Amino acid sequence: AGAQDFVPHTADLAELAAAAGECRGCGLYRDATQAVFGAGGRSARIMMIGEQPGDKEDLAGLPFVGPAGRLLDRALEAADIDRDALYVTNAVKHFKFTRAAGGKRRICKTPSRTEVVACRPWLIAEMTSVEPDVVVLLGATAAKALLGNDFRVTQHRGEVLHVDDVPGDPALVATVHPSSLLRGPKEERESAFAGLVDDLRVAADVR
Ligand code: SF4
Repeated sequence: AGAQDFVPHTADLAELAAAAGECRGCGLYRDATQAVFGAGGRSARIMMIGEQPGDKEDLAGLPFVGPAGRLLDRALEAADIDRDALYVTNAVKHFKFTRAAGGKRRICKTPSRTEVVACRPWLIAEMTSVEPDVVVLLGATAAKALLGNDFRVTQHRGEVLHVDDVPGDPALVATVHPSSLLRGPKEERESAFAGLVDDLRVAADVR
């Protein structure tokens, strides 16, 4: 059942994170430095979920510490959301990567659907533990983990969604991943930043 047996029977986030350090639910634990669990407390009303820890996250032991995390910090501030009141995590908790000759960083490789399904028990334990009012899904992998493998982030922008098989029926808001707004023509990046702010504001408004 993937990571299921590695998940202990607790809602204590420090205990879950320690256990995630021992997970072998898929092959990704082998080459990753460490498991990167979510950060934040169980009082959090807003949960945010990216794809996976990237290069910086793999070594920091924390989510959203890179350029993508800093852009998200700028978006959250513009949306009047405090990052300390958020629970932030990723669909899979081990960095999947390769290197290219001459590169300046390790390159993220897309988790397969199998890896996403294997690791989802941790996501479920996190949601059980935090009981968020709203889940922001940042990018396609995270959105598909909860909304199904055919889901298209691009076709449901700014929509409050609810699926039946999700812990605590929280509202779900699927949006672009902060990494997508780092490059491109200035006017498209600025339009996209506004869209992300809008989606974050939709999520924060959820009753
Ligand atoms: S990615 Fe998830 S399921 Fe795979 S080894 Fe890491 S914690 Fe376990």
